Amino acid sequence: MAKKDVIELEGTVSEALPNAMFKVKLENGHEILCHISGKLRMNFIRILEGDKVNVELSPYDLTRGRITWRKK
Repeated sequence: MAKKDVIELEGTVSEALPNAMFKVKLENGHEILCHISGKLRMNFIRILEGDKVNVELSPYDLTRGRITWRKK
């Protein structure tokens, strides 16, 4: 009733913009938009651009992803 996975990749936050979102650059040289999830939010974190993070891309559009896990 709901089969669907995602592409977990690593990316470095290149910039941080309002709306609880930020820009991330992949080692491939490309860049993608990412949004924060409610999980890492519960952990209560405050990451700042320039930090590496894991980017989760959605099969709905490899143009946007989301950060749900940043290095310790």
